[PDB]
Parts: sequence; structure tokens; C-alpha cells
Amino acid sequence: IVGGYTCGANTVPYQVSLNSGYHFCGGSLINSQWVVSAAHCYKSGIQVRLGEDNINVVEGNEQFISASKSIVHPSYNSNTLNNDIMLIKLKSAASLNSRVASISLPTSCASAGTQCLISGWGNTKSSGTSYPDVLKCLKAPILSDSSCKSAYPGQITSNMFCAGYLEGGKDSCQGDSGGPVVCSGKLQGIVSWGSGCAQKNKPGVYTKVCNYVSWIKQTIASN
Ligand SMILES: [Ca+2]
Repeated sequence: IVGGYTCGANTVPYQVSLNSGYHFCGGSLINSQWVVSAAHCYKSGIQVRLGEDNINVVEGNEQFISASKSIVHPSYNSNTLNNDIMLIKLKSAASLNSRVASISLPTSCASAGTQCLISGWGNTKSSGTSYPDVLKCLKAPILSDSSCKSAYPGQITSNMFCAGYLEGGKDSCQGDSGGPVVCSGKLQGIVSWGSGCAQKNKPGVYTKVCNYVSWIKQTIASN
């Protein structure tokens, strides 16, 4: 997250870190057994880390639970990142509590102009590299479809939306991928892609979770 703020420990209790020996992506806990993340975060051998604030210190509220199954969307296209969504099943259910909690799936799609909370342990620099240990947060508005398409001509599908600031300075970034975009208390987006981070005219692009709720509900009813 570039141009964000330190969230505060466990203030984003649905945020997970995906670990394969190291943090590599975020995700969102949607019930005690299942995480939503980006399909481009697929790796074999994932451990889900819940209750994290500093990902490099065991502070006492974590739950570390191996994935048993990962399910990339059936129409995921890794070239365009259309349908950039994955489900991860945990080997055992998380213990839900004040620090480890699920986020609701949406009923309606969020509106242009709505301010959403984006979070993660990704890079904090637009130019260069610095990865934080503690979770970072950013409030960013959803941009109009027209503005999104103008920013990325020929690249935005109806399963994507842009959020952020066209002047630059504030965005998600590498290492935030797969994490949550929460608007009106529901999971509306997944950190997916963007040209660089926090560059002028190149806002973040996010998977439009409201298009996937029926797939998510039938898949978790079946696995
Ligand atoms: Ca920790």
C-alpha cells in the first residue's frame, strides 16, 4: 500500500496473509473455512495466516492454518486477469473471535464514488521498494467505468473496477494482491493489478466481487 497508514493491530480482522515460506499475497476470510483471494496469487503449498499484524513477529493472536484446497475461477485468464479470483479452503476451521472475523459478501455491486478500505503488507513505495511488517490501510474511492477504461484502454472488463486517485500518490501495490477492498462493510473488490503503483493516471484495478457471489456460494456448498 503506497500512501496509506498503519491500520492498527487486528482492526481489519478479515485480512489474511498467504504464506509459502514468506508472505506473498493477501486474502479475505469469508467464513470460518474459506478465504477469497486473487487467482494470480495461486501457489501450491499455501499456509493461511489469520490474526496477523506484524507478519515477522509472532504477537499472540495469530492462527496459522494450512490450505487443503485452492479453486481458481473456471474462467480465469492470467493474460488479461479477467476473473482474477480464487477460493482457498482451510484444513480446519478458524476460531472466530474479535481479531479473526469474516467479511460479508455483497448483495449489490458498489457504486462509483464510494470510499473503500484497501489493506495489505505490499510495497509502500511508488518508485523503489519497501515492505512493511505491519498491516497498512488506504481509503480509496471507486472510479467511474468510463474513467477506468480511459486509464487502461482495451484492458478493462465488466469483472474489473478501478479505485484510487488519478493524481497518483495513493494505491495498492505488489504484495497487496489478493487482499480486500471493503466498501459499506462488504467485500467488493480484490487487489488485482495496475500499471506500477500510485502513478499518475494509472489507478488500481480490482476484481469485481459482486459478479462472483453465485459462484462462491455454489462452490463452498459443494467443497
Ligand atoms: Ca504476527
